[PDB]
Amino acid sequence: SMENFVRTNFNPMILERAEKTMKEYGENPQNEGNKFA
Repeated sequence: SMENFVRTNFNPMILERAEKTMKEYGENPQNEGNKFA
């Protein structure tokens, strides 16, 4: 998983913020791995 990678490297508050601005975008963290990085 490209999504799983992202959990390790990035801290709490960015992980949180990243998914938020990703649902706004219209897509879930799973469907887009490289775009979540």
